[PDB]
Order: sequence, then C-alpha cells, then structure tokens
Amino acid sequence: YTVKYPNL
Amino acid sequence: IQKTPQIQVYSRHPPENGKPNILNCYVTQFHPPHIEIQMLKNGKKIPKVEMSDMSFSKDWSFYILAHTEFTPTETDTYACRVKHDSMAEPKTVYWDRDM
Amino acid sequence: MGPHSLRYFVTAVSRPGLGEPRYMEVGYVDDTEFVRFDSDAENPRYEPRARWMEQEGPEYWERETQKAKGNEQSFRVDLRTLLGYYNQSKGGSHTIQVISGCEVGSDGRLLRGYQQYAYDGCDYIALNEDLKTWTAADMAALITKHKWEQAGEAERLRAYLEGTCVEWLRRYLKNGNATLLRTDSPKAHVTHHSRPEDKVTLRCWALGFYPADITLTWQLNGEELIQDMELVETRPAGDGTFQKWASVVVPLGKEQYYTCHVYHQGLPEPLTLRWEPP
Repeated sequence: YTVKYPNL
Repeated sequence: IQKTPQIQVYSRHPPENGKPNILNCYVTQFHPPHIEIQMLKNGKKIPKVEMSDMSFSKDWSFYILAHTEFTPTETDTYACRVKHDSMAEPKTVYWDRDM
Repeated sequence: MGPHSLRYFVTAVSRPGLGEPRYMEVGYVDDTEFVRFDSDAENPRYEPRARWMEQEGPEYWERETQKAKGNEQSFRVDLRTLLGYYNQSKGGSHTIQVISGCEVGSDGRLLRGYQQYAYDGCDYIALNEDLKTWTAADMAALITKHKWEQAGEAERLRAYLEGTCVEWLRRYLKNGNATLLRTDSPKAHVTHHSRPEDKVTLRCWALGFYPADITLTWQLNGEELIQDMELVETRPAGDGTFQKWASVVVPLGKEQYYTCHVYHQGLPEPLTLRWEPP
C-alpha cells in the first residue's frame, strides 16, 4: 500500500 | 522541457460500412499533462467523445485514450485533433481504415 | 509465476489562479492499475480499479485515502518549494511526478526497490539501487539530496520498500492472481493493399490480445525482413485488449512467398499466416 512522501 | 504527442486513429473492430463501431484516438508521449482532444466527422467536431483517465509511462510522458461511437460509411471522413503546448498549431490525424 | 511488481505513479500539477493542484495517485500490481486517488472531487477517496480489490474493507480504504490526502498537501508545498529552487514565476503551471515501488521474484523476495522523481518532465532525484544513497539529477536536487540526508529518509524508505511494500504485494497478488494471469490470444489476418506501379502492401493484423506484449514478423522464404518492414505501436482496442500490425511492400505476384508470424504468450505456438486471395 502507499508510502508517505517527504517534502522536497 | 516539453514533449510532443504522437497520435493514432483507428477502430476497435475492423470497419464494415453500416455497422456500429468505436473510433479511437490514442495520444501518447506528451508533456505537460494538459491536452485538448477533439474528434471530427467531416470537418465537424464530434460532441460525445469519452476520454480515458490519464496515466504516464516510465519515461514520465502522459498518455490517454479518446473515443466515440460511429458507423463507418464509404465516404465519411474522420480525424482526431490535438492541441498541446509543445506545438505551434493543433495537430490533426485522419482515420485510414486500412491502418 | 515469474516476478511481480507493486508500483505507485503519482502526479502533482499546479494550475495557479484556477484553484488547487490536481493530485493523482495510481497503483499498479504487475503493470495493471488496481487503485486510484484523484483529488478533483468534493470528497476524494482512494478507490478500487480492479474488482478483486473490493475484497478489502472500508478500514483499508479509509487509511489509504487519508495517506493520499496527506501526500497531496505535502506535494502542494513541494510545488511552492520547487519554484524557489528554480527561481520560477508563481504564475506558471508545473508538474511533479513520482514513480516508486518494489519488484519481487517467484520466491516472493525483493528483486529491487526504487523511487524516482521528476519536475516538469525531467529526472530530479532517485534512490540508488543500493537503497541507501541518492543521485541528484541537477543542482536544485542537491538541496533535497542533502535535506533527505540530514533527516535520514534513505533508511526510512528502505523499510517501506523491503517491508510493507513486499508484504502487501503478497497480499495483493493473493486476491488478484486469478484475474491477473488472464490471457487473450491474438486473432490474426492479412490484408492486401495497392501501391504505385508493380508493388503491393501486405499487412499482418493481430487483434484482441491481452496482454499488450506481442511480436510480429514477416518472412521472405523463412528469414525475417527487418529492413523496411513498417509497423505501428501496440495500441488499446478500448475494451481491455490490444492491437498491432506490421506491413511489407512486396512485388505484385510474389505475395505467396511471404509469411507472417505472431508470437504471443497466449498462443500454444506462434501463428503463421499468408495473404489469401478469395
């Protein structure tokens, strides 16, 4: 299932 | 950097004059994702044209299927027109029932 | 059985003045859309794109939905951030894309983990094969590279790709394997078309096949033509199946010298076809 993406 | 769409125009089934069919416009390899896609019967915009949901490929380009119902005749001309930021003017592809 | 993949493709598109960025998450199991989240709606939610996923309960959907909404707003910031890095107008439309996931072997084990980013259609950053380090693709990306280092995210993402990613991939194949393995064999036939002077065109059609992976050849007396054989890209019928053709220009009267071959995974053996004049 999905991951939380970090800010760029 | 912007990328130019490629277009294919073609039927779901092999055409037979007088027989209902679906005409497809398959647009790929484009970027940015915003795109306007029309299909035309004899110069005239076709009103009911359904668009698939948009996806992109591993190379980042977007692709999308537009389509409409039609009954092919011997003399009706069909085309697909695509306006996209990557191109000066709109791009049009005519249906060739042999392709 | 072969290998397997769980992939998520994500798109964030700003459209300033026209409202909030359009956000989209699409999930694939073995290159087959199976979930989608589309921010363009009053109460957006994660949703099944294959019937076998309806087997999952409202608890699962809620949780993916909430994750996706979080990700959405985070990418919204990323868009403002990126304008900064690149010294860009606050007026233009810009695109962030992400492809991330895991592929495993027949033994259920991790063959490969990856995550790559692109801004406005160009590569931005990527987790290297070593699942520990980053390759920044330009100078703005180096700012993120160093930011993701000073926060240990090369280790946090290493758990996902090896742990939950692989595990859920197993849970997913579980319920979807019978549908996934589906196969529709191509039906093929050869058409005949004119050409100036003493040449003609022979077109080998393959229709109604799934999946899209297929191969067509033409043979002059048992030998593949390569040179100046024409073809189109594999393309969707619109009904779940695919289409391809390949054509050759041959000499008028020499058509029976030519043979078309269709190699597809659903076939007991390759098809062999000839132009036949009724």
